[PDB]
Order: sequence, then structure tokens, then C-alpha cells
Amino acid sequence: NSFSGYLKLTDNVYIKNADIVEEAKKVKPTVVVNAANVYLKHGGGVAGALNKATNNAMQVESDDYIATNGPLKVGGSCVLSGHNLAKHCLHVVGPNVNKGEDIQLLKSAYENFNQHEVLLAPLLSAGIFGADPIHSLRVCVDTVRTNVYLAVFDKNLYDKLVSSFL
Repeated sequence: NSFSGYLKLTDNVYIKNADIVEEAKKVKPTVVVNAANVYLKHGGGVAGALNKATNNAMQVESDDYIATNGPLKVGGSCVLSGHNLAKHCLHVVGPNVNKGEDIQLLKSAYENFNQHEVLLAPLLSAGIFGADPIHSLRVCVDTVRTNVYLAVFDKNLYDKLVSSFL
């Protein structure tokens, strides 16, 4: 297919050092995953970058979602438009270790991926969410059964994830 340049980790998990925004713009996947919070406030990290690329359309849509449905749960998700990036955006809430949220909910977060055949995704709970990215990758591999293309922005982290993989 249209995903190019990925390293194969397992039958179904692939990884690349790339900016998820640029990779979504190039591939136009059916599903891109956002590293959301429960309020769908897309201020920083992956979420802030994805929202900026939609010219704030993602935030306007998300505010309407919250006004109608209320917050998500940690570990939960919702499917909204992908705007100019993808057909759909799967907004998934991983635990934020800096807020004291239970890291076990990371498995529940990744289970949402199994409802979609192919996804372009970041590592959940990494970056500003405070979890160890090596652990997040392990939970991903052990939980997701569908085809997941992981984009890791930081080259030094990418190299560490690949070279420590087991």
C-alpha cells in the first residue's frame, strides 16, 4: 500500500521516524489516531500539531462533541472527522502519568485500535503524557491485532525503541 519506509516489528506493527502530520498529509489514511485528553482540548503535543494542521477545524468539531456528549474516560475513544488529514480521526485517551492516572489504562486505550483494520498512530501516553515510550511500545505490540503504522517524531527515541525491542 501507500505506507513507505517502515520497519517491521511484528506481523502487524510497523514503525518509522516521521512527523505524524506530514505522514498523514502524504498517505491520507483511513484512520489517524490522536493522543487526546478527556476534554478534547488539543493544545500541545501530537494533538496540538494535528489540530493546527486542520486550521482549528478539529477543535471546533471537538467542542461540539463535548458539549453534546461530555468528556471521554481515560482509556476511551471517539471517532470524529479526519478533516484534511484522513477520513477519520480516532481520538484515544491514554493515561497521563503526570496527573497520577493509572498506567494500566494504557492497555484499555490500545484496545480501541482493534476496531479499525489499519491505523496511523503515535505511541500513546508518550511525550507530554509522561509514560515510558518503551513500555508503551510493548503494550501496543501485546494488545493490538490490527495493522498499526507508528510514527515517532524524535530520531533518538526511534533508535532506542528499535534497538531495545524484544
